[PDB]
Amino acid sequence: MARTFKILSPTAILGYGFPEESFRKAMEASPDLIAVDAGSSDPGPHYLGAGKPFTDRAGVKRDLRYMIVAGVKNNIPVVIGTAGGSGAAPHLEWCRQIIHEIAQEEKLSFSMALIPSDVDKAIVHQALDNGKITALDFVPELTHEAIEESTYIVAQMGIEPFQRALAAGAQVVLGGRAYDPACFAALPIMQGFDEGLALHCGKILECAAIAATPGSGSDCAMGIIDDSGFTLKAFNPKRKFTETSAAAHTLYEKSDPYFLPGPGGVLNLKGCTFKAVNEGEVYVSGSRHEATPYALKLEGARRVGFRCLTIAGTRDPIMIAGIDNILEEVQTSVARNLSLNDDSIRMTFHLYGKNGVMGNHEPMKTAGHELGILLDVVAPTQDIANSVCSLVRSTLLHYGYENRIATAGNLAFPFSPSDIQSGPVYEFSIYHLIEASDALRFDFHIEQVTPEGVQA
Amino acid sequence: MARTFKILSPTAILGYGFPEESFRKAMEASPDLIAVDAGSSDPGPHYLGAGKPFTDRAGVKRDLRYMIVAGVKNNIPVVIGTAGGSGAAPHLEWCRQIIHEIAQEEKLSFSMALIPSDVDKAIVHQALDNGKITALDFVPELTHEAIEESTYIVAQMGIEPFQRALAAGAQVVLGGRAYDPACFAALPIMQGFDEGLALHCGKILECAAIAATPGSGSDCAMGIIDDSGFTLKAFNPKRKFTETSAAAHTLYEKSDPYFLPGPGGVLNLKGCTFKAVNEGEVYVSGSRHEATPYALKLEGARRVGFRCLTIAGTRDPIMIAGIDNILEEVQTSVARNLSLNDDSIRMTFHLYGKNGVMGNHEPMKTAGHELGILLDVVAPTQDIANSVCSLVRSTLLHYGYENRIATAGNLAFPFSPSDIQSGPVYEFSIYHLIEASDALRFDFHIEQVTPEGVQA
Amino acid sequence: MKQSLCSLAQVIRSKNAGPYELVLDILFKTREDYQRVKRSEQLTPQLIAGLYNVKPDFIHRIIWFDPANAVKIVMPRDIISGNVGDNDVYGAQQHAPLLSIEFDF
Amino acid sequence: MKQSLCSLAQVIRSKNAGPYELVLDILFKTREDYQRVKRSEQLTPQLIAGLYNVKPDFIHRIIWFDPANAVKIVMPRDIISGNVGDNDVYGAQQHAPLLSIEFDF
Ligand SMILES: Nc1ncnc2c1ncn2[C@@H]1O[C@H](COP(=O)(O)OP(=O)(O)O)[C@@H](O)[C@H]1O
Ligand SMILES: Nc1ncnc2c1ncn2[C@@H]1O[C@H](COP(=O)(O)OP(=O)(O)O)[C@@H](O)[C@H]1O
Ligand SMILES: [Cl-]
Ligand SMILES: [Mg+2]
Ligand SMILES: [Mg+2]
Ligand SMILES: [Mg+2]
Ligand SMILES: [Mg+2]
Repeated sequence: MARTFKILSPTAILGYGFPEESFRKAMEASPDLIAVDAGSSDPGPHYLGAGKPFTDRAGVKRDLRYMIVAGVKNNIPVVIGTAGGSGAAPHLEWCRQIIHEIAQEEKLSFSMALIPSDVDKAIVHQALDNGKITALDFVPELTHEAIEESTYIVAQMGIEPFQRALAAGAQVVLGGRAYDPACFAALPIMQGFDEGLALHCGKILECAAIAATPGSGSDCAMGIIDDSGFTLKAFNPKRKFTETSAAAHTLYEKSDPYFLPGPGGVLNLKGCTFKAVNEGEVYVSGSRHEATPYALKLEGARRVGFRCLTIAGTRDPIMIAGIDNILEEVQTSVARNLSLNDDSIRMTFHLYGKNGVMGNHEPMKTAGHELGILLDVVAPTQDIANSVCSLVRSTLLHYGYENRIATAGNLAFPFSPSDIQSGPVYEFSIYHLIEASDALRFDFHIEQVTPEGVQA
Repeated sequence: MARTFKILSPTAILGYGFPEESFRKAMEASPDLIAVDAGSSDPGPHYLGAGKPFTDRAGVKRDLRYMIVAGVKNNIPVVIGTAGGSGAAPHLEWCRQIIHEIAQEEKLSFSMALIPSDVDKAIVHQALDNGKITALDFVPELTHEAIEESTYIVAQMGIEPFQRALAAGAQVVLGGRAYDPACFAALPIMQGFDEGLALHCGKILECAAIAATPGSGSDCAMGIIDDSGFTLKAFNPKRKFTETSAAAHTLYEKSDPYFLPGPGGVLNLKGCTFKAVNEGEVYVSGSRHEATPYALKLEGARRVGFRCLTIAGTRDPIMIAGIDNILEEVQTSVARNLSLNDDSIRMTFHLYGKNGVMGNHEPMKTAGHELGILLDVVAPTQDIANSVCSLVRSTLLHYGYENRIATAGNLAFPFSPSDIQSGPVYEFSIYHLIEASDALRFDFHIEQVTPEGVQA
Repeated sequence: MKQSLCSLAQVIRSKNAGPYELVLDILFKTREDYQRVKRSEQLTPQLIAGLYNVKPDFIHRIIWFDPANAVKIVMPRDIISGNVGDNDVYGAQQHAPLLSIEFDF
Repeated sequence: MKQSLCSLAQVIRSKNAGPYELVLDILFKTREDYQRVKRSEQLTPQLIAGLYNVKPDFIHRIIWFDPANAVKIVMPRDIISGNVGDNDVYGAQQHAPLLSIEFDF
């Protein structure tokens, strides 16, 4: 547009925190927008499936207090994507209630737009039959049964819903599930700044200071968009933006750094340059955007059972050397004792210190002096998971392995009780593109937040 | 008058299981008593304090079905100590209901005695003031506050309550918290067999086949008391009793193998001998029992906070090498971000593959290629434990440690969700001797179990 | 002349690219070194597959991103993120096999 | 040459003796081996203390149980079983330092 547009990203995910001094210094730079990603699919399917946040309420409330007080005081819009960790209706309502409490504690009044991303199952069913669903790379073909057995289904919104809410005067925009760059890019684009540069800047800012070095998931970053590129900076003398740190975050979590797809188009980065500038800052230029037929990514998860787990160390070299066979013998013993004839009981062991992280892909085939043995059982009911986990635990504890000399017990439990009932287990069930339609439009609702609640 | 008394111990702890063939072969030996230990203090204070079992209901029911069917069918008494894992009122009731269900399903009728071990706080308060309480080795002095803040308080009964229930005709004796050898020794002693031999035999049998070799927490053992000693045998061709295995179980879990104290006396083992006999059996002799003024051991626990935990691996050698300082820096960051100000918020790390098992006593000072990082927070409320654990988790996930090259995240979580709320945490608060009195007498009551229940 | 990848790379890391894919990013300190590695043709699917105990065809793509002096390796995840039995829900600690790479220049 | 404890013992183990005490049991393969270890005066509180990173006076008792050719080492648990911060609630995997013992005989 003209001169610059300054975006402040306070933290990698809303709730992760940031140093107060970093945020203060960032505000002294006079941002035009305070924007933050509040959610992700990386933490796994439990959070969408169960309707729960992967972030902390107190943390989210703490971070939002800084952001909303600052935004309202200085007439700077506050824009949040994927409210509540996963951005379905319960996540959006959870974050909405936090913001109401901040307004009641700080005695603030402001307009807030809510943009839900939930998609009714009937829409997905119909789109599947009408040939409007496309699986992403390596995703199984969607079925009606998978749709029906999912819980919350959400669509990742792009810039346009945020823009409509902002154009209506919303001072805080609380979006449901959203394409991460869109939270940052929507406002500068509607003010005339370049779409390719704004979306690329949003991509690099999506995790705040993870794009700086040394990185932090809990520190502030700013992008300053001008008409030829954008400048990146942090607000902590311990951190800098470099050509490597900024380019690293262009690659972050993407399958092709040359072409970044999202709702409404693809970022083409073939012509990009990253150039160190000033002290500890980076200028990015050459990004461009290619419009595509508008489609949205759907996410969904389904419940698959219930989990009970235990954790315990072993320090005995004979047990450690023979551990793989010991665990096989323990499982056989338990199956016989409980007369287990269910193929739907799944016992999983992680042997930390040998192959707990990489499994069959671990290059080191020998453990050291100690193993942390994590056992989890997933079964169709919590009671069955508990029963199997308990019997594996007590059987392993006293199993008489060959050549054993430490004969009073085999396991060091850190906790009383030793077994932990972790509850329902979910798995991803939808990860598919859907062609955009009128039924999939994301519509905003603005409410007036006051120190005494929502006022009509 | 019988010249021998045969005791069948089916499993180390009621619920741990046993091979059906071992139990069948044991019954062919025509035991005079089926006795088993159902509980222990070793699993820690949660189970007594929260009123919960450390064994599995399905496992306990499976084990009891064999025992009660066999006892009722052969007119052999079945004696159980420390019912329900910890032997307080809820544990006794829990095991009682399991037995009622067995009687309904197996269409059995039999008399069952219930011997509660609960001790009212008022009795303990009064005994403290009257100088009747003695701390065991290394136990803190008891205070009125510690008594008042404990939950369930139990006393470990000796042989005498069991003997009174058996003399009254009870076919099944379900005792609360009890001295483990007393379960086994009560009946033979009242029948005239030597106290020392009977109690020593009970001690070796207290964990069934843990006293055999190779050991098992889940296999049967028999002791045969005669006029001059007692013989130990297993019922699995893969296991046997040896002089070492039987003597090892004399030492098991005791502070002085020469002198084993219990309610009413001390087993003096200076003159004991272990002799291999026949095939895979051991004959034990020389055990002596010396009476002492009668005192009972009290156990009690108190709630100290609430826990939330996470587990995740790291595979990066730079992170592993610097892990200790990393964790200190993460804690400092979280404390500043959440403005933490309570020394009762306790963050504990276990680094499996380095020192998770032994802590400061681990002789090896270098990790291998992988660590399992277990983090737990105990705090005055569950909400605080959850909030601190969450922020430690997300801060550690993205902490920019020195020389880091794996810059997209630091942790391999096995689960979604990553954090596991584990609930109230207890710590032992009573572990003290109390002088016997009329008020501490154990009462038994007999009920007539039928397939329809207990009438009235 | 043997030269380690570790001596040349500022970043060697893994992360998910969605629940179904694992990506490995290698970013070089200098364009000079990136180009030497790229033009050597030694960073092959066969090399990576052997390091990770997978078949060559399991490696989906190796992408040479010149503007960043970076190479990205793309593989499917053999356990979908969060599935029962997973070891690394975020895909964040799967880089270690790359640390052994040595080039011959 | 020196004789390792492992070469002489059938059982080397730890367990709680109640929530406040940790006991280490060593049962020897033969009476002759037990008597030569006892006679040697080499299995001392100073030796155990150094292996466990504790002060010698922390070792409470070393008991020579003749009927079973066994030695029991008794020390205070410095974390009561199940207390916040515990590493080993049952006290069952604390034996490893004993595995390095060699006797100069
Ligand atoms: N409309 C779309 N078309 C194609 N791919 C999409 C679309 N929306 C989302 N995606 C895919 O999903 C990813 C979402 O990434 P991002 O918004 O950064 O989510 P997260 O919160 O999980 O980090 C994109 O990188 C892309 O792979
Ligand atoms: N009346 C008592 N006098 C002295 N010590 C006792 C008394 N009752 C119990 N103890 C102590 O408590 C221990 C309990 O052991 P045991 O009955 O086998 O319990 P567990 O069920 O925990 O294995 C005894 O070995 C002894 O140290
Ligand atoms: Cl709470
Ligand atoms: Mg996101
Ligand atoms: Mg993202
Ligand atoms: Mg017991
Ligand atoms: Mg016992």
